[PDB]
Amino acid sequence: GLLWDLLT
Amino acid sequence: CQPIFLNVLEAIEPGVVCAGHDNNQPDSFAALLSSLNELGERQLVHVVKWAKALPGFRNLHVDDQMAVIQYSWMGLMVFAMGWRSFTNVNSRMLYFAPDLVFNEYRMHKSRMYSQCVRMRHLSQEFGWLQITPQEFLCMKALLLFSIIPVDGLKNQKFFDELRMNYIKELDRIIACKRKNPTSCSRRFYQLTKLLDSVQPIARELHQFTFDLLIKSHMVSVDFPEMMAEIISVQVPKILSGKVKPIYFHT
Ligand SMILES: C[C@]12CCC(=O)C[C@@H]1CC[C@@H]1[C@@H]2CC[C@]2(C)[C@@H](O)CC[C@@H]12
Repeated sequence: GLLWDLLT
Repeated sequence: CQPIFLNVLEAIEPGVVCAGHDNNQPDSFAALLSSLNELGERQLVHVVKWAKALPGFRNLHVDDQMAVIQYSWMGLMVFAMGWRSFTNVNSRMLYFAPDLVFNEYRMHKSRMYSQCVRMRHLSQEFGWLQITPQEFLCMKALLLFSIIPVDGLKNQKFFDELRMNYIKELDRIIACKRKNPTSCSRRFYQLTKLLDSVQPIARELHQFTFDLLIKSHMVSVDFPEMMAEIISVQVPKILSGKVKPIYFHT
């Protein structure tokens, strides 16, 4: 998700 | 001796975030909640950038880094909103953002008046307890590590260590100008009670947003991508009791 991308 | 930990928390504290709400239009449930949702999406971006810069956060398994953010965002954001409301308008209104300030009329129009008054009460506590900016920063950081799953995190041990260290830092902040162990104990009692008070509020909001997401299409409320994913996947784990807050008191 966009959150995962944001986190990584 | 420089306060390294506190220096870091102050340095990474997010700046002002606006909701993009049109305050020239008459208030409406759909517009108000759509703006709150957009503000949530915008703040989530800042919370992730902030969390990743917290001392020791990277020690957590990446899957756990994700989890803690997904479960604690509501509490984190409500706590910060309460602080803004206190500092900016002395709790007279809920300061969600410079362009999204809730007066009683908006609290009613939002259909979450009960939750709003509880958040206003939280805001008032910052003043009644004379919470310092530094106590606020440490407590907010601790809120990121205050809700975990029953099946445990990928590496529960690293999380437990990090949480313990943040509690330790809160102790240090309390003992700063306090040379009396009893005064420190009384302050710790006050702050842990305040921290605990955030959870029931966050739960009520979790329930409200979940219900709103389920019927969003018929009430014309828009949910941004990340918010919709988190509220449909992570929030229900909290509501179904699979993920629970860590309360200091019982
Ligand atoms: C976290 C936010 C937005 C950021 C903030 O300042 C606190 C506030 C608390 C109420 C939340 C809102 C985001 C959108 C939600 C979750 C709505 O769907 C219903 C409750 C709202």
